[PDB]
Order: sequence, then structure tokens, then C-alpha cells
Amino acid sequence: IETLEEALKAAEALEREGVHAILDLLGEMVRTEEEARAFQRGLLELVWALAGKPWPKYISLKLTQLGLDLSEDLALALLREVLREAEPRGVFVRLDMEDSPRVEATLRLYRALREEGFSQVGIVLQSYLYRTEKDLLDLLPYRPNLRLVKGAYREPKEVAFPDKRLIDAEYLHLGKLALKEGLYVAFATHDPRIIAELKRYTEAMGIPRSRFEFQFLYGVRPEEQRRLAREGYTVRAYVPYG
Ligand SMILES: Cc1cc2nc3c(=O)[nH]c(=O)nc-3n(C[C@H](O)[C@H](O)[C@H](O)COP(=O)(O)O)c2cc1C
Repeated sequence: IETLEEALKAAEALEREGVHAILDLLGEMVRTEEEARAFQRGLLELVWALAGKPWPKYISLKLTQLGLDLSEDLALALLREVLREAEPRGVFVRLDMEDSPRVEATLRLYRALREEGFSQVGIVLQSYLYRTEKDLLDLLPYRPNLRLVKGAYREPKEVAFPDKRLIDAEYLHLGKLALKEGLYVAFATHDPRIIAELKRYTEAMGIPRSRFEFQFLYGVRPEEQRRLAREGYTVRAYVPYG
């Protein structure tokens, strides 16, 4: 998948099988505010093309591609402009969580936008960081729509659990904590141990299937994806393009 057209066909094919799509525009690495605005135009194109596609409309983005480090204010201003367009079309925008020095700014942006009244925006939290439980607790008043991941970056042992056993343990802790608090939670993991435990837990707790989902990368464990959709789970696959 390279182009938007190829990505939207991929979404079509998933939908035939009861699985949903998350569209993720990757661009060249944004080096300047002008590049952040060019990336923004690619996002506005994405929103436009998803508009009145009949199925659920979800995009994922990286805030560094809107110039987060160059200027948080500008990244916020450009994201706001995107959400003003996306909200009225029913397009949900997930803010992908990047590496640890960018976490505080990411949460400030999310909080700011929520406080302005946008509601079809979510966050990602990563179980490998020490800081994540407090971030989750701090965010409960906002009622976040939350995607839970383990974490994709090499991080130092002062900020992240060094042990994979601890990373996995924190994932289940945070997941259950979020669900017990009433948040919609997307579980973005391939780990069959964690998936089995979460299916067990939601059943035992009587958490309806409409309150959580599973997320997989496009093409990874595709049988499992179809199996979960057949059992009535909300399942999404993440489709990068660009
Ligand atoms: C659908 C989806 C979305 C993701 N979004 C993020 C993100 O925003 N930030 C991040 O660090 N990792 C993200 N990840 C990566 C996870 O951190 C993890 O590295 C990867 O899926 C492998 O771990 P797992 O299958 O054992 O849970 C995502 C993974 C999936 C499947």
C-alpha cells in the first residue's frame, strides 16, 4: 500500500470481512513549519476521501508531522484546523504517541482540544513507560477514548520498564484500570496471551463488546482478525500509506 487509492481499497477489502480500517498517512519527515503545512494538506485530503465512505472513519497521525517539536502551538493550531473539518464528517482522529520527550506536549494538546469542545479525537498510551499510570489517572476527568500499546521506541531504563514481563504486566494493569473506569479502550496488540486474558476479563466483568476493541497491523495475524470479528468483536487493522 503506497497511495491513498490503494489504502482505501484495502479498507474496502477489510470491511467485506467485518474488520475496520485505520488510515495512516506517512509522509517524508517534517523538518519545518512549511512541511508541517504540506503534511496537513495530505491529512485534509485523507479526511475528504473518507467523508461519506459508508463505514467507520478513523485516521491516525503523528504530531511531529504537524511540527510538534518546532512549535506546540502551531502543531495545535494545525491539528485544530484538521479536526474542524474532520468532526463534521464523522472522521475520528487518533493522536499516535511518539517517544517519551514528546509525551507531555501530546497530552497538553489533547487536553486543550478537548477543553475547546472537540470530542472525535483520541490518544495512545504506552504501557512501557513509568509515567503512564499517572497520565491515565490525570486524564480520567476527560473521559478519553484510549488506544493502549506496549511502546515502539528504545527508551532509557529510567523512563521505561526494561523488562518485557513488566511491560506486559503494565499493559494488563492499565487496560483493566481503563475499562474499570468506563473508558472506551482500543487494545492495539498482537500478543495472543494478552488478547486471551482480555477476552476472559471483559466476559467475566460483563463489559459489552461495544465498549472496547482489538487493533492489529494490516496483514499481521489476519486469521485472528477475522476470527475475532466473527465472534462479534470490534476489530480494526492499521493501514499505513504514502
Ligand atoms: C494498530 C496499532 C497502533 C499502534 N500505535 C502506536 C503508537 O501510537 N505509539 C507506539 O509506541 N506504538 C504503537 N504501536 C506499537 C506497539 O507499541 C507495539 O510495539 C507492537 O504492536 C508490538 O507489540 P505487541 O504485539 O506485543 O503488543 C501500535 C501497534 C498497533 C498494532
